[PDB]
Amino acid sequence: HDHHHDGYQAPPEDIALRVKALESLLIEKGLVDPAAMDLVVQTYEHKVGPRNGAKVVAKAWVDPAYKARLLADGTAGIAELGFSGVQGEDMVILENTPAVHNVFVCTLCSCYPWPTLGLPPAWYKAAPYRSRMVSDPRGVLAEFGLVIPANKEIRVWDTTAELRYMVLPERPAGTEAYSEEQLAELVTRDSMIGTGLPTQP
Amino acid sequence: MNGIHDTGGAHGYGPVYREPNEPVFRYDWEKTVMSLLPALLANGNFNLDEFRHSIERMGPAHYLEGTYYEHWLHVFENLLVEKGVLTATEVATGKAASGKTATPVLTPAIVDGLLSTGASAAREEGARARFAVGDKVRVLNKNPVGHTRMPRYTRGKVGTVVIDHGVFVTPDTAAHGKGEHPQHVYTVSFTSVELWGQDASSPKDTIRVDLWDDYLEPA
Ligand SMILES: [Co+3]
Repeated sequence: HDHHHDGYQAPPEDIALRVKALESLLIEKGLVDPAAMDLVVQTYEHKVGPRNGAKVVAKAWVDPAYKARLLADGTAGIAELGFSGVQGEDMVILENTPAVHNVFVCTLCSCYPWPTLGLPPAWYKAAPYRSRMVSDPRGVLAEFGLVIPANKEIRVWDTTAELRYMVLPERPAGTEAYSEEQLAELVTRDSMIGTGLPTQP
Repeated sequence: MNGIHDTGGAHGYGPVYREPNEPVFRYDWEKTVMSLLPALLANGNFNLDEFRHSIERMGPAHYLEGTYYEHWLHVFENLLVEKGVLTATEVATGKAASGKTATPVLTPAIVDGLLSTGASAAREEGARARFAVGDKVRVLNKNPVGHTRMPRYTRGKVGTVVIDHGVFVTPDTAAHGKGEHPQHVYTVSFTSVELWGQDASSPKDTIRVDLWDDYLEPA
């Protein structure tokens, strides 16, 4: 009953040494610059994450003109807030509605919109989620505590190409006149993948 | 490639376990492995299609047992040898053959600009679109041993073009030194019943997949 293939299994005992050995090699040959690599790590550890997508969502909730721009051109839309780049070059925003619930997956690997959500969590990239999301989305969402009404369509989007998807979740009731910042606080990572809903006040 | 990575529709992988408050990096070695990718892509040591297909070719058990960044580590240790950037000896020993014989392309001064810009796979010109939104199309039954982005679960199945995204590089050729052969990519919508049959389906649900023009034929 250990973790085996869910993404959270224990790595090999010697993995850190293996990693160091390769790193020393690549630095010795002059293939990589350690100082630049630290900047990449800092970028994904501290600067890029789901707080970015949350701002995008909050703005769309309060500004119908922005929402329309965002739905017409996802890349240009997220760029209005200064988000862009690697693994988000061609963005498509998926609007949830009373009729449609959107959720995305990469069945073939791990593709995910880094500029607005940061690096994916381990579960998103592992076999259980990837295998089952396209065949039994309701069963998977239920494991997250999310039960979609039987009469609501679920659209699962498989990220098999170089388009990247982000879900624009539905604004919760009870949030009249909330500032963008207060709205943003309700917007979870899960709500932008489609595996959850925004926090209800 | 009909390998273990093509997971859609598979049974037996179990519950979606999720760690509460998961950090971006769970181990320090993951930081190193992750940051290597942009560094090596910047050098032009391999492209992303080649990177994906290197992972696809790792052993099936190795793929299942290894945590995510172990997949990446596999590519660095193997694809760099196949490309002739490193030797198998260098990799095994961890010792370079002959000093700093290269200069890093990814330097501190360009990290931010490079990460903020990325590299779109969109291209200006390519094969003309054969399909329009609303068209019924069938995914061709193909079974290449090399790299492809038509999942096994879609092959032979009938769906509806719902978006034409424009022209993109074709991974099937770009991963194998055969050029970009740019063509249109469409989002295709399949019903649950069409993919999984009457018993395993729900009447409301649909699955959208992004497929290249020549993966398809008129239904
Ligand atoms: Co992927």
